[PDB]
Amino acid sequence: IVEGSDAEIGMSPWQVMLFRKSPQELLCGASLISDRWVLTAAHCLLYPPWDKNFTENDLLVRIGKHSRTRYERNIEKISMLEKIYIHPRYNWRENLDRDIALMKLKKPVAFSDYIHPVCLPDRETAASLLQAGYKGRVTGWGNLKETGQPSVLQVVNLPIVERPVCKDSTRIRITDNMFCAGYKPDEGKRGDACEGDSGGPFVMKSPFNNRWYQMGIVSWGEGCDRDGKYGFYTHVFRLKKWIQKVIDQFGE
Amino acid sequence: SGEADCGLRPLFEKKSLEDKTERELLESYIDGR
Amino acid sequence: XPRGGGGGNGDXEEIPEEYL
Repeated sequence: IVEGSDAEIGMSPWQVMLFRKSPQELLCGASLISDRWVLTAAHCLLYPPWDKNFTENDLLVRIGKHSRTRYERNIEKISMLEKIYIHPRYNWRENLDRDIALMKLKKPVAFSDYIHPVCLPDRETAASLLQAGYKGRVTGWGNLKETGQPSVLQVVNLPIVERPVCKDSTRIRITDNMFCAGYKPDEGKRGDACEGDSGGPFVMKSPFNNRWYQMGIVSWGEGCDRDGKYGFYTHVFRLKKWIQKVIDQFGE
Repeated sequence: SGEADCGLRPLFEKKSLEDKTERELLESYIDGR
Repeated sequence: XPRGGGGGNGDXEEIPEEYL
């Protein structure tokens, strides 16, 4: 995260660390949607042009973390993945369309003050919150600068941006399964996600039920915090049905 | 949604404590709830 | 292009054998 602040303790209890078994290393962000299921971006597991194709084996999942680098001895919970599931139509070949993946844990995690699921939006929640100008919150242990690594989990709040503006800022083809966020050069307020923040949650607080919903997944972007450019996220609502589907065909 | 006691944080919502910037979000939604 | 990944420098604290 670029131009973010430190997260307070228990502020984003669904925040997950996608951790490599060896080299032991931060992979990406993810999010807890239940006691056995995790949501991340497919580009965290499979990205062939970079020879990236992680299996269940290769990874650990760490829940309830605050320190980026330390073993939080009786706070954090580490888990084994049972199986991994990628959108059958994830477009790694051209624009990260359908950048989403589910991970089912070997054993259900127990909730605590530091570990709690986020909600998945309903059709109605998406329509009232997903509006240009509305602010969302992104979190992660990612890059502080486009070109260190925070000690503690970082946070930033950014306004959703109009589709045209999104379209006009890149040469990459934007699909209805994506949305862009950030401030405008005019606005002069900054911040964005950065490498290492990928697969994390873009969350919103419903003003009607005062619950936190996950609207997006940190997907792609050109550099971090560049003026006139925005971050892009997978549109969670639009892929909800694939999600139900897989929960329904194999888990919980 | 995406659970049951989903999105109700133990150290905030559950205790009626607001985090340091959440008000920034709610005021963007043309002042929330 | 893609977040990609981040944090590779062993700068991390060893995790428990169990865990692993």
